[PDB]
Amino acid sequence: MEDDMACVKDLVSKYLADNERLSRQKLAFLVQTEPRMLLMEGLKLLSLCIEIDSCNANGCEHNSEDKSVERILHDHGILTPSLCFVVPDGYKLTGNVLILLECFVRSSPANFEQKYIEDFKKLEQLKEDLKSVDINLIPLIDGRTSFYNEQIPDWVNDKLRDTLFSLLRYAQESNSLFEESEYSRLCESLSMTSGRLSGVESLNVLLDNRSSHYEEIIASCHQGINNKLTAHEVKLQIEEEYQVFRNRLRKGEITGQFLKVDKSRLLNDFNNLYVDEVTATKDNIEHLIYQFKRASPILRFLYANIGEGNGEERHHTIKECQMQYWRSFLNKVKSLRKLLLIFDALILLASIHDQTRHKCSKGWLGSCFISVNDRLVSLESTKRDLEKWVGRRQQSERSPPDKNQILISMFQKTILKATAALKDVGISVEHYKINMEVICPDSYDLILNFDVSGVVPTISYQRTEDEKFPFIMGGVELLESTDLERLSSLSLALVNSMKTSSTVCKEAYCQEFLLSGAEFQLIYQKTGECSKCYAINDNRVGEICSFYADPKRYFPAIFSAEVLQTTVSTMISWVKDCSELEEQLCNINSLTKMILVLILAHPSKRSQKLLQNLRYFIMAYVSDYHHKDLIDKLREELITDVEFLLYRLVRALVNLILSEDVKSMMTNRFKFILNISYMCHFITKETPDRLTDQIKCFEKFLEPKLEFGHVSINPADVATEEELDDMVYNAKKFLSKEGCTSIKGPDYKKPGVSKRFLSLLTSSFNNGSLFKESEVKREIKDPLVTATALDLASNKSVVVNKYTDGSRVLNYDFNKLTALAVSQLTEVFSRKGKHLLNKQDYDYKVQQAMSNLVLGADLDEILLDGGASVYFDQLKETVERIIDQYDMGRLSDDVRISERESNSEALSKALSLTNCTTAMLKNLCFYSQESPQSYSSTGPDTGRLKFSLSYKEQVGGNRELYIGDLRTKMFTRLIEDYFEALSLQLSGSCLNNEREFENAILSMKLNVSLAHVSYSMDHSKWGPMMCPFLFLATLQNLIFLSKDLQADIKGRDYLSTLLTWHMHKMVEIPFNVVSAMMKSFIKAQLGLKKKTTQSITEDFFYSNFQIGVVPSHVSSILDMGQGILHNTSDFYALISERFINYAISCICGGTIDAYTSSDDQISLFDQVLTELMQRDPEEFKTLIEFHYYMSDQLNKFVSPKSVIGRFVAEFKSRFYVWGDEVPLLTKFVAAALHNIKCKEPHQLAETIDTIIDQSVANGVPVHLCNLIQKRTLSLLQYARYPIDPFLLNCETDVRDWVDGNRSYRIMRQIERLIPDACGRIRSMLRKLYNKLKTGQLHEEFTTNYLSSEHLSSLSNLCELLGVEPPSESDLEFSWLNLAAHHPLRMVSSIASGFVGLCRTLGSKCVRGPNKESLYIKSIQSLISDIQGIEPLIDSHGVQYWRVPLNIRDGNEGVISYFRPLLWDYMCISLSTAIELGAWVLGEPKKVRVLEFFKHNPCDYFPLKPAAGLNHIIHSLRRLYPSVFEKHILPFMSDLASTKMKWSPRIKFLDLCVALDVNCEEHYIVLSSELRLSHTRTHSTSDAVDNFMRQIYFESYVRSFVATTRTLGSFTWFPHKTSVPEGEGLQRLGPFSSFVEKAIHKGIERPMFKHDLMPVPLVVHRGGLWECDKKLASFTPVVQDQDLEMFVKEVGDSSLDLLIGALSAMILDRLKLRMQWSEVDIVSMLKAAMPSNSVKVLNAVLEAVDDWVDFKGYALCYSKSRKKVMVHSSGGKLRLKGRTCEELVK
Ligand SMILES: [Mg+2]
Ligand SMILES: [Zn+2]
Repeated sequence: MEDDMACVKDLVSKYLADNERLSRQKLAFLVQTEPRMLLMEGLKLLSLCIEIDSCNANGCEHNSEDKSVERILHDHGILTPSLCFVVPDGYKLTGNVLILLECFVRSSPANFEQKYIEDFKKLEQLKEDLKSVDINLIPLIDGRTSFYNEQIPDWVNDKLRDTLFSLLRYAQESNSLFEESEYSRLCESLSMTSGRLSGVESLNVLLDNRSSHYEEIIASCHQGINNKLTAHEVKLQIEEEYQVFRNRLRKGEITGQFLKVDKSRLLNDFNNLYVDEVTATKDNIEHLIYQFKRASPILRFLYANIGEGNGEERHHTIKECQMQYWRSFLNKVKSLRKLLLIFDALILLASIHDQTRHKCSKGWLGSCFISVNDRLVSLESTKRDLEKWVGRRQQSERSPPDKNQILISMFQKTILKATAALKDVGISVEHYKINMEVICPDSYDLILNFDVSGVVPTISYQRTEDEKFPFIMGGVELLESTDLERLSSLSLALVNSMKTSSTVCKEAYCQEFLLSGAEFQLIYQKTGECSKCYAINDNRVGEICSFYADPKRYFPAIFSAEVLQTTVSTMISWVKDCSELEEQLCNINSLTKMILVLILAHPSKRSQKLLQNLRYFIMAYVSDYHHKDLIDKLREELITDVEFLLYRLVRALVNLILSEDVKSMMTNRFKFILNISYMCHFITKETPDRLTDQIKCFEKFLEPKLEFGHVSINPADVATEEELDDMVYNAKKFLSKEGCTSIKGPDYKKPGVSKRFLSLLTSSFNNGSLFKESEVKREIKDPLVTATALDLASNKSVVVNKYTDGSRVLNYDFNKLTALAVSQLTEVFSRKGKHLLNKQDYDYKVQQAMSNLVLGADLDEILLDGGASVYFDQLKETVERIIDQYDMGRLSDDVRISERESNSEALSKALSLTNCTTAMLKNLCFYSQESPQSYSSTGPDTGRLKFSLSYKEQVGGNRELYIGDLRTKMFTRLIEDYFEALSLQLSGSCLNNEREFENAILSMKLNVSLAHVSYSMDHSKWGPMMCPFLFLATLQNLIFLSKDLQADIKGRDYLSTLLTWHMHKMVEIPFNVVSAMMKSFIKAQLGLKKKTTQSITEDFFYSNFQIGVVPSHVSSILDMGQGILHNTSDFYALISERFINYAISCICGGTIDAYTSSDDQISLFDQVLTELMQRDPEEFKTLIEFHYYMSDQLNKFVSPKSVIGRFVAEFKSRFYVWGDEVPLLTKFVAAALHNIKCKEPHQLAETIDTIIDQSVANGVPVHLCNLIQKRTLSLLQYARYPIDPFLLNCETDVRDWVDGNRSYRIMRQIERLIPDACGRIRSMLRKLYNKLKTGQLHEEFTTNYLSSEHLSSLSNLCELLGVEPPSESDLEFSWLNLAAHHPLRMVSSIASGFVGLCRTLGSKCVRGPNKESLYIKSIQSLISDIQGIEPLIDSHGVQYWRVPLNIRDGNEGVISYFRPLLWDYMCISLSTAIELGAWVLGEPKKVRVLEFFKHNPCDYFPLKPAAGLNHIIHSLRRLYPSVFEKHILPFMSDLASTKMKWSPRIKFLDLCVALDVNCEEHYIVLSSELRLSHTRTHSTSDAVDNFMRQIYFESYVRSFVATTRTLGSFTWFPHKTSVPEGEGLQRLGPFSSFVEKAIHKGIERPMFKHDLMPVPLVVHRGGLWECDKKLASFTPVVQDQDLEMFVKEVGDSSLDLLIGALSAMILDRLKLRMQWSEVDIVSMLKAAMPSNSVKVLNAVLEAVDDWVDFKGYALCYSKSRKKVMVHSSGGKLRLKGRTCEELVK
């Protein structure tokens, strides 16, 4: 701690600015040693700096020696009788008036105002005495809320504050020094405020251990460049480069790289794309449909001819047998945690009785049957075990009873046990209709006397059995919609197959499903979720099919039978008017369907990619130029005998639509093919297998970092010599690319940058030649001036390091790993390896030997003969010497070198070791116990920056993911925020800003409308080809602030340090990758497997495996964070593209505009270039080529999927054409299908609502939306959850979505249920709203009827408004609301989520009155047993109940849930009418007068919907202080030292807030549906005048000085917000120039007389005054309500204040001849002062002495009579030449 005071003494000696006024306290503090002394002196020093700065900023000389105002005046030459001793903190005199001052710091509005009021009273209590010497006092007060002074660099400031706070925390000293009050005040005084800066400057509190390495790096990145060229040499450089490039290209020495599109050649190249196994050139539709319906066993089963033998049994599905009830009962009671045989015999005899009564053949499959737990039960072993068990039972009895009696007696015990066990909570027994006659007299014999017959089915995993199909091949037709529901039922069976638990021939499982009267059984043999074999069976044939599907990946087909049909129908409807296409429409109507079914039968990644890659082809077919390497990118791979059929289908369809016979409609065909391409979303975005996916990522990551040749395996925490050597070497190499003036010429697709072009770019930026005029008038401010960390809490994972000693581990223990690998492989082998030609053929011997080795003589030679001799010996040695140390439990995690943790856990752990218990950034990485002290050029002292690898799913390919630890994320946030703030300055980016994207859309539309050229660009390998070194090398040569060179130099060093920190990172290799590589090495060492590939990433591992060390971490120079350094990369891209456009415009005579986000980009050409395209094609082509080459020279490549055209534009997947519009009808549907989760069923609803709302606004017709909502409701019903009207509304129209919101739709549904009751309610609500908008009652219902029992609220409201209340046969309606007292208890993939939801909503999940646990069935029973309540079900399924109010009481148990419907309807309707407009409360007028017409399906029509914060904040701080201070001040505010005591109020808004605490840029619709809908019948000037009236009102209560701190301290003020140059400058009178010249520049000084066209100004009542003279004035207009608020707030306690103020206002507004006729007085006084207006009336009217006009009268004062006289024609009394009468007699 001594070091603390030492270093802070050094700081305060050094960085304190020279001023003899600080010398005294400087010394007095720089000498003490006792802590308390240091605390006192230091705090006094800080307060001294504060008061000095304040007195400077106000203009009052500093009272230094702490004189007394008595002395201050008497040594100034005046007489003072006697005063109370006061000490001022500054003062000034001006003639006969005086100015004092006092300042302090408080950081809490509660403990703020106290000092304020205390000081004000301390000053007035002296003014009262001063008044008798003819001297005016003006009590100024100032209230700064932060110790951030001005004579001190702020980082020194907090470095002092925190060390003081720490030293002060001596427990014994703190206790035996003071009490808790001042202790608590001080600790919250050193609060570690976020300050006014970034937080990177704090780097100056560490040791700068930079060395020659950093010097070398900087000098190298700064050597050959020249960032000084004038604006005249750049053009010369460019023109010479262009000349050389053009000339050297014409001779055919550089490659073309761009073709011109010829449609026939494109179609040819697409046709024979796979021409090595698709041996054909043109296929026929008939053979296609032929072999389609027979390809795969699933497809074969779908279309076959089943269900023809259907007689009465097709109708015998409802006449249920007792076996069903008994099985359901057994399954329900089983969950209530030998007996299996009891269940078998029970169900068996139940089926026996059912067969003797009606011969129902159900639940029987050949010679087996399903008993309880989805298990298929055989026959013979059941009877065998039952006989042996009854024999053992009777034997143990005899060691007379016959087995029959034993069996008939062993039922009742368990039956009663079950009937009692279920009766723990709720459900009765009388609902499960189970006839007790099951126990027949001759039970045991009749069970022993029952055999059956049939066929025994069995799964087939061998082939040659799936070629003799029982039924006929093709029976169904495509036009119908029959196959879809077959698919639905089959998929439902598959998903349900995941339900079975472990449950622990021999074993099997079965799941039945019905199909058009028939019944089938899907059987399998292993639980859990993983690919396996299934088999379909029936009780008439056997093994219809067998296949190898996967449980999940089959969700999107459930219950979606009509959705897909309507999809295909409305898709075909697009192209049906092309005459040339008519005679083949039927053909099309087939193909589409087929494709869809295929993509839903077998989902697979390869089909997804194949379908996706078609969008680029169709985009190219319409363009003008394209990249020559395009086609080769669309030829990835294909494997099985299904995808080829898909390729042929899509080829036929493409040739059919795009054939060279058509001219009619290109737009519709474009839209059709594009929507076909977007069908890829229907499949899944998950992964087939995880491990084999976790290797392709590593391959992606490692390969480009070997061709460059820079890899450093296993770096250490302290950098050695060789690493730094090669680092500088590679940094030197990177900057040595060349081209176009050389021998070998340019080489494309190689990472690096050329010095010439880099110097050109930097020098071009440093001339202002890249700035638009609107950007050059606004000088670039330094980004250091502006930080919650909760943003970092976004659920992401965080790595946690691992320590063994004072050091941390960064290596995989080699010897420990091979033991784990060998144990794992013997584990996987010993349970499977005995299933081949065993007994020493070639390989069983070796695995058996080395497996017996680990589990606790010829074979030796037979193994070691092949040279695998010494390796085996050393392996045995190491494994036997490592196993002694211990298991599979210890080494399982020791070899692991890291582990993961959630995001909030680590944040809490870190917060527990600091002083500020909040979330600040600069506080968390710089001042804490675990914070570094010194830093080199390779990171801080605690080690270098570390990341870890993972992958991320996506549609199409996959993305990489780097995960760091806490410190790395901290240090990264700073760079990110710096570059983001810097990039906001310039125009063109679209990554974060919105309005830029809007402008991009507008420009795209405008460009397309005129057939101008457009260029759609996407860059390839944006991640692994950038590097932090490039951003560093381009930063050192940049100069933002050209005026001053003193801080930019200071700022850039920090960022150089941080980028250099990033440059030396360390990326960890995952675990499974290492383990798999080790296994493969061990296997291939002896010779066991294929040994064919040996790819580039295996020898890398092997060359280190066979020499000991294992690769653990990898460092290099050639990779930025893939998804880390976004903002900086975006900045670089923006600069680069602007420069390239500048160059191109310099060469030719055109002009280009650009828009970019991070790597996607769109470029719009101009008139001259479009014209040139048609004159000289060669010139245009060579311009494009030059653009390619130039862009390559700056490390920015171009992907072969970029296009140039005149027909279509594209940017961020938002296409555009001329006239028409392009909806992505398939993407949104596929999104909405599989988008359910496991939450409260009242949240899935709102999620689906948001999705459908977003989809309607793009072109999907509402019919599909209704169908989708109905599908979701059916999905809910399948889980047996009662539907209430507050879930969804499957009846919407277009005006419901365009105008209304969720509440409106629900209100509309309720209206639809029960009309003729809502009528009177709307009628009452009309008048209620009309009376509330003027504030008539405004108090009662919000406190009683919105609070008390709403049993008679409506009655009171209707009688209060005088309208007939609702009739009695209305208040019976209700709706069963579960979760009435507490919410429901609910504590990876999509299917698992659905299954979990189903299982959750089947157990105890409702909270009782206080605390219980009940089912849902039990509540059904309870509500059903009462015989007076009648439910009501709608056509869609919505339930609602009717309960009579006579029985509303007496039975308060079950009735505790039901709620009355009309009450909720009224509440919702009122709240909505508040939120939306008032037009809602009209009546629903529907239109139906229309004649049918030809509705062109491609005809759209845009639409826009029909839509003061200061007042909200005012009301919050005025009404709810506790909630306000903790939720608005820390969020974004500092307004503790701000006044608001004169501001208008609103009653409507007030009661709205009281209730609330009590209780979409366009639309694109079809005009075919804007015709069929419903209808419903029927600031800034404010802010400026608010400020003006605030000032005017305060001017009369007292006197206050006019300065930059007095005015800005108020609340109504335009504090440099979004305000133009002249907005309210007319409404400022004598105050216009000051705000601009002083406040709106950042200048803190008082206002002088030279500020109206050396004494400061004084604001008096209305007019401005100097020392005893008035210069000017100002007076806005007043209202009745404003005067009411005035006399409210001023006339509360005192009276003479109100009298004087009113008299003065009347006087000074009369002598200007202003008019008072706009308002009243007497009624105003009464309405304002409801009890004492008379005496104040007399007082004011006696003060004045004249006449005053008002709202329809005029009064005056009399003196002969001491009363007031009204001017009136009926009076007689004389008063100032006017007739008058009295007021009140
Ligand atoms: Mg793009
Ligand atoms: Zn039956």
